[PDB]
Amino acid sequence: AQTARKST
Amino acid sequence: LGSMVATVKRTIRIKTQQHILPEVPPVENFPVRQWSIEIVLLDDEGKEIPATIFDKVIYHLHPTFANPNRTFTDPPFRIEEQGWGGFPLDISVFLLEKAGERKIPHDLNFLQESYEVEHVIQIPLNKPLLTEELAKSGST
Repeated sequence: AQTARKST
Repeated sequence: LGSMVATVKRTIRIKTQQHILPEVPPVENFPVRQWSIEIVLLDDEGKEIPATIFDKVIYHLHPTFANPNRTFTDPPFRIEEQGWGGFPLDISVFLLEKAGERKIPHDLNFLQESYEVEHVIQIPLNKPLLTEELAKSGST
């Protein structure tokens, strides 16, 4: 996953 | 305040939903999810109404997406995509009658199955057709 995030 | 005096404020609500697609192989053990974003306007009572004050919305997606700038012209400007990671994004909303672009900061994330975020934007009162449309959602 719920906290899965991509780098910007 | 100067020129900013000749505006009204409206609240728009960004609505996001997402769910895992099990038929899609995880990327590095991260599930791929289908997600959607739509935009509605709120009236003076807080009721959702079509955001007809925009003639265009452009979602500026993470550059890991093919052609990440996605244009929609009809309310509720619903975009649907697939992905494995959340990300901050800018949503450009273009007011009727070339009254101006507003960039609305959104965060696309997987913390809830669905979540809503409200943003206040300032809208000018010098374009007759936009001013008429604004009357639908509150005082002008």
